[PDB]
Amino acid sequence: LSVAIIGPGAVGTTIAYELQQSLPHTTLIGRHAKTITYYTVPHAPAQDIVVKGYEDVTNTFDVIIIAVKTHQLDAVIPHLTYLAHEDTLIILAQNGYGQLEHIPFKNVCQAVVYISGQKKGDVVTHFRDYQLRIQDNALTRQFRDLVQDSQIDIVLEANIQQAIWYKLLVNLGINSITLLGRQTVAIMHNPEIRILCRQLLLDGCRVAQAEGLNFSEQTVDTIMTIYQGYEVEAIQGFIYRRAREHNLDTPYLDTIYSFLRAY
Amino acid sequence: SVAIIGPGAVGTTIAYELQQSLPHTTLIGRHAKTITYYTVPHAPAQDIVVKGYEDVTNTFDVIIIAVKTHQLDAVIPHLTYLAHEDTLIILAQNGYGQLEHIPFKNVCQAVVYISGQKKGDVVTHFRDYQLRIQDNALTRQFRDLVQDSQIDIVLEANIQQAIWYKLLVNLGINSITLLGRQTVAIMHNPEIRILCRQLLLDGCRVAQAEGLNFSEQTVDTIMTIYQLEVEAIQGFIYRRAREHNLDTPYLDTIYSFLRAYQQ
Ligand SMILES: NC(=O)c1ccc[n+]([C@@H]2O[C@H](COP(=O)([O-])OP(=O)(O)OC[C@H]3O[C@@H](n4cnc5c(N)ncnc54)[C@H](OP(=O)(O)O)[C@@H]3O)[C@@H](O)[C@H]2O)c1
Ligand SMILES: NC(=O)c1ccc[n+]([C@@H]2O[C@H](COP(=O)([O-])OP(=O)(O)OC[C@H]3O[C@@H](n4cnc5c(N)ncnc54)[C@H](OP(=O)(O)O)[C@@H]3O)[C@@H](O)[C@H]2O)c1
Repeated sequence: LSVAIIGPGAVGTTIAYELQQSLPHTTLIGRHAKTITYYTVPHAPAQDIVVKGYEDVTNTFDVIIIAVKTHQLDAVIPHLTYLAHEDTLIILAQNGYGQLEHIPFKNVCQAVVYISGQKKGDVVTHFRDYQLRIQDNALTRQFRDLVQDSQIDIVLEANIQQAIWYKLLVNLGINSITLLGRQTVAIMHNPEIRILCRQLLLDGCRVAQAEGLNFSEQTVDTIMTIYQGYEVEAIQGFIYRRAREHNLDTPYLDTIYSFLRAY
Repeated sequence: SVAIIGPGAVGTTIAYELQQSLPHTTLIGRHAKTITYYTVPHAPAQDIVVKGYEDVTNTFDVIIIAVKTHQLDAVIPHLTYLAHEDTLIILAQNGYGQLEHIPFKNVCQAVVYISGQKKGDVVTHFRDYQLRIQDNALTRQFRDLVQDSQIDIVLEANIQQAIWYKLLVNLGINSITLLGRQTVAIMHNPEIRILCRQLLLDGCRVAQAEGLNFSEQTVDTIMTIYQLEVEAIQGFIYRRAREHNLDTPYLDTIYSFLRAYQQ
């Protein structure tokens, strides 16, 4: 079984490297043929990862992992014509709820990525975690069985909706405040901010209820507790659009999204 | 004040949900340690601390014992330090006939509908948060106390109904798979299902002798639902069968093997 990983980024390289250690035919595809300096962890022996451009690949793949930014997806899709066949499993290694409908293939699955890493130039440094949460089906089980030996942790989900939406809420809270406030997590020291955070979470959590998921105020409590231990259109934009889809009243979400739209 | 003894699957689950509303709820075990709790599988992990008997210094108004039936006697001597004379003790166990072992005024058997498992120091809750208790002044007071938690307290007019119903449910499926040393997959044999019915009719005959309205329809529902603590479940029913001088051939045959295993 052949595997391709579109997107030579922090997530893409980390996945591509770990799969090449199990199934070496795993191909990392980018826009240009380049070489990426990769660290499995900080202070690890530097490794060169082969990145082959679209023009270099001549074969179709059974499993394609798209790990580009959510606003970069539309640029990747046209290349799926020659990169994929009819029954190719397409996995979106992206944040938020990706544009699943934009991809004209039968087997398209949204993945919840929990892989922390950064890219500076062509030097990718991985920090921790190798987890990918995907919807449980026959092909995602086959892909799970294939990456048995790799430390890539594939978590098959009965309903990936709950996994997707939970991370949506997590990013909704702390990342919106840190971005708009232009500070670290220490901005949560302000009592007014913490109130906003819960209200912001409750807004998104209210949208999650409308989508049919079992998220209550206790979900907010657990997420707020997580914050004590430390792509807008696809994240906040998605929660916002579904808030209008159900004609909901989410003022805190509306305000955050209004400023994030203004960059 | 509420204290839960036994940091297992049930004990931790009750502890977690009550601590959300009643922060001073104390989870008590043999020794101090940390339990890794999951509200549901694949949910974010949450730590919950446990105090040992040596660490607990005060008495509690309400105590919830959530240990195995065969582990109750080891808990009993500690109750003279963790409780006062007016303390309500709730026995969150399966089976029956163990309320007499607890030397206190307010002892109530709880029909526990809280599913989950404990692997090492990791508790994974599955579904439901229901406790069924006999209705009285103290339980009514306990129900309103935990009204803000999602612990479902169902106050029954006559708890003997729910206790024995759960007894029969345990009697039918456990006994066969336990004696046959196989999974639920053993129920595919026509002889086994017929036997499973006859075993239930035996237990139903014991329940009828105890003054319950159980009939051939009660068995039919359990057979439809179908589509160690043995001394407190099969052992209890067998004991009461002798008390009423009943002829329960299927119950005797099963229990004699289960009893022998334990020796
Ligand atoms: N810690 C994390 O980074 C983290 C954690 C959890 C989830 N995620 C999510 O996972 C996804 C991966 O993000 P990331 O951190 O890998 O971002 P990143 O490091 O910037 O990855 C983007 C990479 O894709 C390449 N690329 C861009 N457009 C392309 C195209 N049309 N065709 C082929 N390759 C293209 C870029 O190459 P150039 O360098 O030439 O632009 C860049 O190397 C993100 O959506 C993120 O939200 C990330
Ligand atoms: N799905 C379910 O779990 C489920 C569903 C319905 C009903 N029930 C009923 O609920 C009851 C609770 O079972 P469970 O699932 O919680 O089993 P469990 O997970 O094994 O709980 C037993 C816990 O009690 C602790 N313990 C044992 N002896 C003790 C002592 N002397 N002092 C203090 N703590 C002690 C044990 O800790 P260590 O082992 O670490 O010492 C263990 O963690 C059972 O009788 C069961 O029939 C269970």
